[PDB]
Amino acid sequence: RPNRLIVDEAINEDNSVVSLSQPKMDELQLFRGDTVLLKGKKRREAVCIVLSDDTCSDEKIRMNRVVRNNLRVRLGDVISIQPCPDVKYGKRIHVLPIDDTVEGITGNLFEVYLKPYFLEAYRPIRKGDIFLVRGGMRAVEFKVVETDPSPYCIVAPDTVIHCEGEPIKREDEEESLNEVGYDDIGGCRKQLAQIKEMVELPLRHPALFKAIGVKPPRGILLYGPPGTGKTLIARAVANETGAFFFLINGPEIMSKLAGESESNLRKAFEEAEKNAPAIIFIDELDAIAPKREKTHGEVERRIVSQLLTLMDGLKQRAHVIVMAATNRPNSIDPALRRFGRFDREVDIGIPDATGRLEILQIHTKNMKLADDVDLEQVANETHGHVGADLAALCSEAALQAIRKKMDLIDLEDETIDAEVMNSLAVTMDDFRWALSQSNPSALRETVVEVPQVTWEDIGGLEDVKRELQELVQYPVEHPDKFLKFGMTPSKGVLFYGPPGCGKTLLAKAIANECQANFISIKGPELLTMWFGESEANVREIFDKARQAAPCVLFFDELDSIAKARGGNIGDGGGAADRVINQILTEMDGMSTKKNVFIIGATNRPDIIDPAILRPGRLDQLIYIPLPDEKSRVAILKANLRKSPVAKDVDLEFLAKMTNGFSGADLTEICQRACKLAIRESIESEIRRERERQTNPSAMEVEEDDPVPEIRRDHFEEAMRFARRSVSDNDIRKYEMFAQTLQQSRGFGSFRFPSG
Amino acid sequence: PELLTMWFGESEANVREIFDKARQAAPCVLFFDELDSIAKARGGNIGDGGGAADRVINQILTEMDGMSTKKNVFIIGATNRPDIIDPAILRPGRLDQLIYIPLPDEKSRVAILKANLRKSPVAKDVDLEFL
Ligand SMILES: Nc1ncnc2c1ncn2[C@@H]1O[C@H](COP(=O)(O)OP(=O)(O)O)[C@@H](O)[C@H]1O
Ligand SMILES: Nc1ncnc2c1ncn2[C@@H]1O[C@H](COP(=O)(O)OP(=O)(O)O)[C@@H](O)[C@H]1O
Repeated sequence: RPNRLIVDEAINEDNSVVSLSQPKMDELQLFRGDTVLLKGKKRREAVCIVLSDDTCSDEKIRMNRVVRNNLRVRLGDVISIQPCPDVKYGKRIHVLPIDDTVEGITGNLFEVYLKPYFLEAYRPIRKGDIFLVRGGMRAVEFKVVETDPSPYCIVAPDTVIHCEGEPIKREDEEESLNEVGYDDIGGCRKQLAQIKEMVELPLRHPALFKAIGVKPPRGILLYGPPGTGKTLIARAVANETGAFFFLINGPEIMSKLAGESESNLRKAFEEAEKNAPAIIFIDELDAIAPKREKTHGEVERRIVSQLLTLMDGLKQRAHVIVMAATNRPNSIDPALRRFGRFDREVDIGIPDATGRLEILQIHTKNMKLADDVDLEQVANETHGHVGADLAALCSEAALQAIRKKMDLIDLEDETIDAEVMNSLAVTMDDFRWALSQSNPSALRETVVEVPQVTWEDIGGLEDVKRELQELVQYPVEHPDKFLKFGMTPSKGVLFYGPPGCGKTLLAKAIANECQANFISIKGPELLTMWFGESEANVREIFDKARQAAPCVLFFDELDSIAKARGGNIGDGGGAADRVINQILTEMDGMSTKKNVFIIGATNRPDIIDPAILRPGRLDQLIYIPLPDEKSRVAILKANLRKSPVAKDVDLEFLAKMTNGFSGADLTEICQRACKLAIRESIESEIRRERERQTNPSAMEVEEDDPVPEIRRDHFEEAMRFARRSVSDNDIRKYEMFAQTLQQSRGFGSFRFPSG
Repeated sequence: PELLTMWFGESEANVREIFDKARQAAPCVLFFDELDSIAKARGGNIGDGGGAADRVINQILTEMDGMSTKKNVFIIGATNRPDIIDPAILRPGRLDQLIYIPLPDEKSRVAILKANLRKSPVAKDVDLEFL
């Protein structure tokens, strides 16, 4: 039967769209905009409008949430689709709002909600369905109770709409909305895919795999900083697959007077095991099963042992699945990782860059943003925030917007009419004000992300690009030839050269091109884990790097310890041995199959430990020279993209004139150019202001006080105070080391001996 | 690296269980690599691991002298800087015989080139004598 299709998550959020692949339209002779009739479970029915979309597969149908609840089906089931061309324009429509959606509106719902939603839409509806309308601050659902003709009709301008009456009370099998689905999660695509991979099958079809016989998972650990939304993920999964989500809180089991805590745990487990595909969620696991030495009393030991024995006693059952949420995966008791207990660990990292954009677009759904709002700019500016912080920021912005216009009713016991409340355009000013007075929470957290620097930010280093390409991209692209030819791929690369230049940009660019996460460790951190402890930090950072493969670990300023202990200070050498031994050991213990590179940059190469430069460790050495002439003009071109231009002075002339400079110096010069431009513009504005205060209305209209374009004179002023950052002696020393390492490589070719 | 790590504290335990594990799983050939690293890290601008150095060497020596000939446990130590090793090691009963490994020459070079020449893709290739 080539008519049925399996439902799937959609992208278009309109209430009357479906996404079919073009071969399906070719097979079923389906046009665009036709009316199709959809049959599903429970003998429910609805109509929709076909839209073209190539992303979905041929056997797969994409559809939104309102129609999915209309059909009383969940994702992964089957529906029947057909053309339905006999529908004609309706005559009259009777709609009635739901009781638990309009609490406190008391206004003309027809002019507020129905009129824009039904405008020039031609949305076909069927009697008995429910559709959701976005509005001022809330969402209102209407259940169409009567239409002419029945059951099918199409919206036309000359149709009768009745929106008066006692709101209908909620149904039972309606699958109440406002419950979190898959659209309420953003910035967690990969981890959500991983969770859905191993939980969908044992929950949707429970008997089939058991008949086959496999070991289904019996525990999933979700660990991450608080506020990232782990409970949201668990609740969304439970409400989507179909289960009996039974949360048990952390402190609630500790507040009970001793004896009945174990009784509560036992009752919870025995209740959850009977309701069939159940999903228990132990929130705040570390509160009841902490590290062993933390516990002092005896009730904690009894509670922990009770939990462990219940977990071991869970044998198959009705496919009950337990998930526990913790803060960091080293605080729980180590005994809760044996096989059979919690064994699969899935992390939920802090959203970065784009993820903040999706979170903000999810939260700023109901509110009517003004056209000047740039959500992308706010997302780019704000970092160190988690989901809860963004929600609080949006709420504070809404309240700031609503307070300055408190002349609305302030007296009427009946709540505000939707009319004025729909005339609130939250602007950029409110968002900036709310952002100003808000303290973040993440802050000091290691950031794992994809850097956005392209291979155009740098201009020179043409052959170093080739070397890095060979070292990095090929092993993950064509492993077959490497494994056949016999070589083990290189695991480390060490950079060395004059300070500044472009090491960090090279690392970020290669991480971007290879499309893998980037983790940076600075010298200050190395010394921080050099004056006190030395072991914990290295273990945790390497574990984090390994778990997020692929990634490009970076060790900036590896020579800092050698510089520090090379002076009068001679006591921290033991910790230096500690740090170097940790780095050596957890490079030696890394399996070559895992794709985790290591890159280190040193200003002074000679004084570093020669034990590192051994096979199986950082081996390849790449020399990074000082850019000269032709590279420098590209450096300037890359730097001065900014926003203004320099159409007057020639870049090539200053490239020729400034030979022997590092990139940092050129960026400094370009920055002082902007500083001079800002000074001149601001002093011009001040002069213009005072010349109005001398004579009121001196100029009715203003002019272009110095145009945002960096002139030549600013360039000369900024260039007059120029610096030669590096002296020649370091250049000779680096060249001497280069020729010394090259002198071991000396030989006078061949003649094809013994052909 | 592990030997250098076990200076700072844990200078008794780790040696104890490694020797115990070597003894219980007899026969075995215990291997100590980079034995000169002790005094190599000892010498420098720090001079603070010297107590750690002597304690590690002394647990090694005490456990070595406690061996019994009944168990076939063989100890081999390797180093590349012999002039710096503590002389107390070189006594009868402890590590005594000294064997010098010279650089490969002629037939040794051919043999190692052949040994490294297994691979899957060697094709038919050419002579290795001249290399
Ligand atoms: N896509 C999202 N990602 C992360 N957090 C979100 C997202 N959408 C909403 N949130 C916020 O997460 C909060 C719930 O998370 P919470 O249960 O506190 O996690 P935890 O309890 O682990 O800190 C909600 O109040 C919501 O504002
Ligand atoms: N295309 C480029 N070539 C060389 N240097 C550049 C280029 N673009 C920017 N720079 C400058 O080079 C500097 C790199 O120095 P930095 O990353 O701080 O330390 P490191 O010495 O480890 O690279 C940056 O501050 C940046 O301003």
